[PDB]
Amino acid sequence: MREVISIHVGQAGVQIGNGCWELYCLEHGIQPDGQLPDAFNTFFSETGAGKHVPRAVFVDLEPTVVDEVRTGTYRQLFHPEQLISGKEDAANNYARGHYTVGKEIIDLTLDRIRKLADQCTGLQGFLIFHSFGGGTGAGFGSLLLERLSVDYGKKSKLEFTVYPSPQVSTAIVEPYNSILATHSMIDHSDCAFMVDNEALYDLCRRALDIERPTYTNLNRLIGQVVSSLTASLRFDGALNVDFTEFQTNLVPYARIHFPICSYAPVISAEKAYHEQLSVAEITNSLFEPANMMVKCDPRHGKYMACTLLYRGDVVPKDVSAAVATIKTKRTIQFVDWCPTGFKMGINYQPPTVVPGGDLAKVQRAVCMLANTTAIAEAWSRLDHKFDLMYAKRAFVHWYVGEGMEEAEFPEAREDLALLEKDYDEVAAES
Amino acid sequence: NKKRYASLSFGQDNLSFRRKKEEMEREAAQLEADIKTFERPNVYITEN
Amino acid sequence: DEVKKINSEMVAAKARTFRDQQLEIHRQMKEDEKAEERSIADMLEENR
Amino acid sequence: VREIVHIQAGQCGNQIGAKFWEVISDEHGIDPTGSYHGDSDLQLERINVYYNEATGGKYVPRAILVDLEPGTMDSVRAGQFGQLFRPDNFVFGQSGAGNNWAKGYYTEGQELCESILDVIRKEAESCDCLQGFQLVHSLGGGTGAGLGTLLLNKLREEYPDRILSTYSIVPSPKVSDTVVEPYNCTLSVHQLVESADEVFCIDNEALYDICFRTLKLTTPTYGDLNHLVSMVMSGTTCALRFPGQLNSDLRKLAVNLVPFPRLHFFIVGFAPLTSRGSQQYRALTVPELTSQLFDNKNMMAACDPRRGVYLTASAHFRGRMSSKEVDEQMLNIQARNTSYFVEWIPSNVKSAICDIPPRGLKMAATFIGNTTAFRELFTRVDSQFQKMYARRAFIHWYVNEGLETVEFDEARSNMTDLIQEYEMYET
Amino acid sequence: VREIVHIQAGQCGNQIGAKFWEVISDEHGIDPTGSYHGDSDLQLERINVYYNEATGGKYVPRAILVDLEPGTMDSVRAGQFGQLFRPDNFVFGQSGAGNNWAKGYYTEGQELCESILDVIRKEAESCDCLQGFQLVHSLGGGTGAGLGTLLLNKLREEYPDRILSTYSIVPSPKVSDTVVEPYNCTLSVHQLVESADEVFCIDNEALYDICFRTLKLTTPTYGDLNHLVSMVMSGTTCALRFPGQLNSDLRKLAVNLVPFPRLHFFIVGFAPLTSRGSQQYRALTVPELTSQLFDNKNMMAACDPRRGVYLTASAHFRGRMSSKEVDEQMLNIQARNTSYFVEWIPSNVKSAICDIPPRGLKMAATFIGNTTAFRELFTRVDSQFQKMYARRAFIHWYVNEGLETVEFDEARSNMTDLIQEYEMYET
Ligand SMILES: Nc1nc2c(ncn2[C@@H]2O[C@H](COP(=O)(O)OP(=O)(O)OP(=O)(O)O)[C@@H](O)[C@H]2O)c(=O)[nH]1
Ligand SMILES: Nc1nc2c(ncn2[C@@H]2O[C@H](COP(=O)(O)OP(=O)(O)O)[C@@H](O)[C@H]2O)c(=O)[nH]1
Ligand SMILES: Nc1nc2c(ncn2[C@@H]2O[C@H](COP(=O)(O)OP(=O)(O)O)[C@@H](O)[C@H]2O)c(=O)[nH]1
Ligand SMILES: [Mg+2]
Repeated sequence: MREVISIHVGQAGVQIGNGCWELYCLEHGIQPDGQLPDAFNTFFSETGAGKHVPRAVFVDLEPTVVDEVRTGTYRQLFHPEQLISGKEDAANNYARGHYTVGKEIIDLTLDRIRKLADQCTGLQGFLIFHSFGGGTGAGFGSLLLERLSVDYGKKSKLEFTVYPSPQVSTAIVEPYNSILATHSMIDHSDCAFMVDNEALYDLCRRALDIERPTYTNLNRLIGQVVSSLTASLRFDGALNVDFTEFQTNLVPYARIHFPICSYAPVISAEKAYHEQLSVAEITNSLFEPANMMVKCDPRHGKYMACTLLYRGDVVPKDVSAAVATIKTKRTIQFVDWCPTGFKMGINYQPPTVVPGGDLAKVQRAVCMLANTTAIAEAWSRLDHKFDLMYAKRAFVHWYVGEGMEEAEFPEAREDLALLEKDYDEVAAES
Repeated sequence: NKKRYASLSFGQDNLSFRRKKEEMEREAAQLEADIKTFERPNVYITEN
Repeated sequence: DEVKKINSEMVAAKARTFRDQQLEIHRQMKEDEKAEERSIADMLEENR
Repeated sequence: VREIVHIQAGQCGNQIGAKFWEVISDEHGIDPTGSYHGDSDLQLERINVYYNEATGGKYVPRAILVDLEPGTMDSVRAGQFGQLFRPDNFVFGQSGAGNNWAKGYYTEGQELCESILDVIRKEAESCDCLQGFQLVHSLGGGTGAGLGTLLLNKLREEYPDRILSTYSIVPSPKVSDTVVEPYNCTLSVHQLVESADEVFCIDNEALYDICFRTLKLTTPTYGDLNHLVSMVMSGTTCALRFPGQLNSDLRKLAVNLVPFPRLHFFIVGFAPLTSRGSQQYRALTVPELTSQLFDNKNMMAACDPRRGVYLTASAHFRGRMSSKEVDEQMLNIQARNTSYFVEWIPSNVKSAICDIPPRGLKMAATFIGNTTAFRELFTRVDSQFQKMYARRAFIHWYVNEGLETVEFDEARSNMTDLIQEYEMYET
Repeated sequence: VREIVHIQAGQCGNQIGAKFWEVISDEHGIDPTGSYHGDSDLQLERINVYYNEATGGKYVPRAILVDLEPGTMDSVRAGQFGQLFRPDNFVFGQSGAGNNWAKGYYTEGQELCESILDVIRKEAESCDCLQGFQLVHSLGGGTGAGLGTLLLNKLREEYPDRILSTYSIVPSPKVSDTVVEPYNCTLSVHQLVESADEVFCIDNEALYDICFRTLKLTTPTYGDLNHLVSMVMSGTTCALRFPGQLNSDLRKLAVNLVPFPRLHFFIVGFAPLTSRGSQQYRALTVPELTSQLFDNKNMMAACDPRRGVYLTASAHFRGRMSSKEVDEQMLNIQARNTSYFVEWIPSNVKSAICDIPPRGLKMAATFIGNTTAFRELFTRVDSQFQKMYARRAFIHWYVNEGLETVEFDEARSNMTDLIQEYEMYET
């Protein structure tokens, strides 16, 4: 009736995917063996006899982590065809994962998604996850998106990627892969969200009470945002929100699609028992810069897009009052040529929590997806970091020998410069 | 038999060692042939 | 009667989350304790 | 998952490899007879990386051992784990080392290489998901310095794609044992620079120094020294054998830590290390490991990094631990001593996490780094090699094997150019 | 959160420091093996101030021990609580003390300081909010007197913000036990004035007077002598470790007691003290403690405050008692003896109350004061030094280590200037 296809690349995608599909099975009520003790059609497929199969494709150039999923508890749920693993990794090289190695496994994965696309009559788009700092996430992802653009035409290719943190970095060649991938999806990606681990590291500590965080906690928080984004089409509500609705409102132009995201309320398991959590409290908490999972201060820039999504005991009267109160905040700036800039949706199903989790049950919740000129802060930082490398040609020899033509390096640099200038021009007033 | 044969050295040549290794090989062949002869499930013999 | 959602929500998993986390602590601090004991065993052997 | 062939050359190489295989067999839990007798299922997930399988429920390492004299090979087989090695893998001639680089390279080298190539090719094509080969040898004597380079040239010729990772015993500039040693190191460096992708240097001076500074062993021998080296041996490949939160193979290290093709000589460090008495007092935290790793005393290379600068660094941590804790420590250690890192490379450090820790230790970590302090190590031998080459005394032992004087001239010119190249990147 | 690092130098420092650690270990309830066996949960509230955690529920103090002779390290190891201290922190030399200031400062000070700095730097990073460093040393011989100044200068260079406080023992005017103490004390004063923010001076003669007068010790020893000093150190830090009606840390004390940067030498005292057979008669109350504290016999410095004038002073009380009673006692003592205090600084005496009293005593108090009576102690050493240095050839022993005779005159010129500054601020 309506379906969404999920694609995960790199180590980041598979553990995020593991964190996601864990929630959906609990949220839809699917046992790990594939049987039951609705919205299933959107995300699962029925093969008779009461067995369900996910519409997910995991792809990696390493065989290591995918095998760990094959040995995990959820091994019986997933089809061996869906989980695809390679032979040797890209070693954090965008050149290696794009031309030399990625071109071997590209055709097999393209065959699989097309095969799975046949069963989805009401397919409306795809969800894609990336590891920008990883070679496989960027090198293979660029080739996959380039092929997907011509294979299916007008299909919503929604993305949720892990942008490099402003300060914390785990790859010395991180700037190179990020900009080259940046040049890639800027033409093909319909709408790609940005998140960074450093902001998630701080949020899970300042707000949530986990003194000593791990990657597992970050994945669960990411999964909650994805679930609330797609929860409108899974359940009844007073105002349903479709993927095309996000695409129409959140972007004012083609090249200005990049949004920032927020989620509220995040709170420890016992701190919620001693708070009110009304509609105003959760709404006002979103706009604080401390809740942004992108380490950029919104006060520097301006807003020209917003979309509210509500999953809770919510009445539309309070939403209008909360929006009106936020409109009067002079600490929040709106561009002149976007007087409303809001669309809100209401869905009755409360968010689902995980046993042994960290998030307290929140009886009513709200999601934020906004586009702002404050994202230009992150673009500039990566540019100077790249120029520090390329001025003395720090690591160029690896890329050239693996198929990269050196002329591509200035092309990605110039493309990023044009995007930054475009963002500044839109931010200007007339 | 085979364990002792593993406890031999390379490049060495002495009539004492060479005899030991030669007899070691010949004894191993005899015991293997005896085992193969006795490997049958049915054995008809006339004991002395 | 929204409060029905309020009370049916609050009670079950958050209170159970307390006991599960309380049980998780009870596992963990003796989990490290037995990690310590096996380390102490590794001292006495390596000392010898 | 990805298999690697291990190669050992020389008297030093065979004994170090013997201890190396003891450590690997212990961690996987392989009985000396070759039967698995471990206690966890994780051990058999990827044991095919270093071991082969026979049709008897037995395992045989992919180890090739080479020597010119049979004395070392019999000693290796006599060891506790001697039976674990395949009998045919022991390749050896019937001639002494001679302690001469030229004699081993030309006379004995051309004789042995043909047979070793067939043996290596047997192990090379025994598996398909092949990673690069691993070599351990010494640069002081004749067999290791000469034959190891000759085999490395053949390995590069046959398999250009695979990674030729080598570990070298640098001649101890103040403690070494060979009179003609500067000649051997001078000649061997030229072959090693152009062929080996990765080179790690170990000095016996550092091993003794670290042992007396930290471990406080009363009667050290080569067995303890080999064990300390073996710890880095096992930590390098750990991500390949076991799961982790951020995998990192050898190719990841080579791409990140090598800015230019000729700059690949690296220094290695290990933590934690404690005297057998003091470990009642330590806390076993990531800051504890970071303090030991970045300390210059724990470095098993006779060079002080504070005299030079860093331009690439990396560290691998073993155990169930926080990503955030490692991120904080590296960010703070990078910001606190900013003077030692060049400006034009932001984020000079690399991180990786492997889930399974070594035996007995809840937390362990290994540091592989690069610095311009290598200029001191090669200057020591270069200044001495000049002293020999001025009077040309011992050259006659190398001419008698057919070696021309131009080999000395080209070799020293190569090292001088390498030192100059490291000098320019100071700025 | 407000951790404290402890440093012990030389013979006198190590013996006092061992008693210092013994008392605090008993106060918190740490068994000699290093495992907690106490009775009250309040003891573990803030044990991080003085104690580090080792895995296995074992606590290790932040103790750094320095001496030039190993014989002192033999004694602390053989002590009852020797196993508690970290074995690696025991840093020592392999030469005699020398009984010379110049020998310790120049010859062996340079060799030892680098290792001591690294060891201290280890404990410096194991604390979030290290408030300051604490030093216990003597000014008599030259091992603690000479090396302690060098370490204190280096620490100030590394950590300018942290509050450096030292507990120093001065040469007694009559029970001096070295022919050349005045030279050592005069040189050390120059570094002490400019480096340490807070200095507490304790003289052996006053300690003998206190023990023979009040405690009635037939055969007093150093252990009995050091017990009182250990109590004084324990009382000062009690605010950080336990709750109180009015918390007062060291930086509070420095602001109140120091009117001008150079006037920071203080005199300390302890109450209550009673002979072991006279405790039955004493109905100990808050006024009774105040009478003991301000009595001149209980002062551990051989300088009568009555002869001089009082600058700002502070008193710290331990136990449960009325705030009104304590406040009234200081107002009475401040107004009753106005001749002793300078008129232009009202509210001369500061208060502070901590809830938890020490073991066995229902309540206790500690007194710290600043006054011009220190000029007598400086007068004694100046007069002796003047008659010493008149025979200018006796300096030759310090000349051998590189000390030029002009250093003695400059040090005395600075010390005389300190005396003159104390004279002007009398009125
Ligand atoms: N938040 C979060 N980030 C992750 C997780 N796993 C991986 N990442 C990100 O992924 C980056 C490393 O790249 P990989 O995960 O190995 O992805 P890749 O493209 O396969 O990289 P290569 O192995 O070099 O090919 C890290 O910098 C992380 O930011 C995770 O579980 N949680
Ligand atoms: N750490 C360590 N060093 C060794 C060992 N065996 C030998 N060495 C040192 O390594 C050097 C080996 O010389 P080598 O080049 O192998 O002699 P070659 O046979 O002519 O090649 C000697 O100088 C030894 O001091 C060992 O087991 N451990
Ligand atoms: N109160 C006290 N004084 C001591 C103790 N041990 C030594 N002293 C005194 O310290 C003075 C000088 O000691 P010395 O060894 O020269 O210390 P140094 O200055 O570091 O060399 C001597 O006069 C001793 O009387 C002790 O345990 N307690
Ligand atoms: Mg990866």
